Amino acid sequence: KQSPRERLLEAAAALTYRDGVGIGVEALCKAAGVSKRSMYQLFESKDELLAASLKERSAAFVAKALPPADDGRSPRERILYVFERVESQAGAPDFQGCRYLAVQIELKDQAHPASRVAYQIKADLMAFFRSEAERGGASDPDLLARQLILVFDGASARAGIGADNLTGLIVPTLTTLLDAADMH
Amino acid sequence: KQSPRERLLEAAAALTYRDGVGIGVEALCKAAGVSKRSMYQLFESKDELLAASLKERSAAFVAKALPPADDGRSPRERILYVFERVESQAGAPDFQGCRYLAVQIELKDQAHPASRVAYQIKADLMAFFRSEAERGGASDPDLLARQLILVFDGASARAGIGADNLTGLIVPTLTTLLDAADMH
Repeated sequence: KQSPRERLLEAAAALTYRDGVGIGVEALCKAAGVSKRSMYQLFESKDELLAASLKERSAAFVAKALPPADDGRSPRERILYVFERVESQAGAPDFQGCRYLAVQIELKDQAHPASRVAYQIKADLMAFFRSEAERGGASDPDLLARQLILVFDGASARAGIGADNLTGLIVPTLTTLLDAADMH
Repeated sequence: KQSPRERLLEAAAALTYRDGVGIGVEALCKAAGVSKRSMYQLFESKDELLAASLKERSAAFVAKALPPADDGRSPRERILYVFERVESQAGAPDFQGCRYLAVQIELKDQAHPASRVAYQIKADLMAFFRSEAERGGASDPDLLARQLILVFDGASARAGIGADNLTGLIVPTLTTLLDAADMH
């Protein structure tokens, strides 16, 4: 009870993240249990399949990466929540970094449709940091937002490649940046 | 004048950085002007070729990315130097991020010989920060080193994919981390 279209979207999301964006049409179709013809009937190309898979699964990612809207948390607490999640995921054996940052680095083409979806998803994360920074009174909300997303990408990248498990690193870094921004 | 082996190393460095680690043997050999036979007489595999290109070219990268031996600069100044270089390259048209981080993210295999070489190169950069942190009287040099390399990676990755040009972002971020470490 899962459509060919959903099977393709799931395999694209799973395999590109675990094995890289370069996985081929044959492997993708074999994983999904559909023919090449069926893939082309549903999508313009593998590039668009990947773009759709990132786009149509991002709402559920966002709902888990960010604290809920009605949570009673202060701006600082909400920002920390986001980072606590990264640090928790850094402990998972199958963690290979930020899905979105990885796609953009691997494709090396800002005009690629999947790269554009990934770029937008990550711009929205930055907008979240910007909104919390302003709500918490940061002296320069734009600067703090750029810092937070830089640390998010740095932390995700390094944990994803096994360079740093982030233990004892995230909280002190965020505290330092938040305090420096005069965050209530 | 350039030997087939050196032509291969050069093609590997240029093509993988611009087009991704997935570029094929044919493309590599065409760019190097060498035959497949020559490539395989010289290297066991394209994986080993890439590891060799990264390793043998690193000393020249290091000579440029780091301040020189006896420059009379303070610890803080030497750390700022490293990040000034990244901000400058962030403005360069062909800039695609940190070569070493990219390899590791793209391969999704920490045991891959090129990933291992890239990891070591980046551990050496972290050792540089660690040494300057300690020489600068940092409260916790390990912590600061992990922080600096995290920011290096975040800054390089975001600049590399065109998400942030780093203008007005690096100096204040560094200043904040270095002040927080009690760097004299």
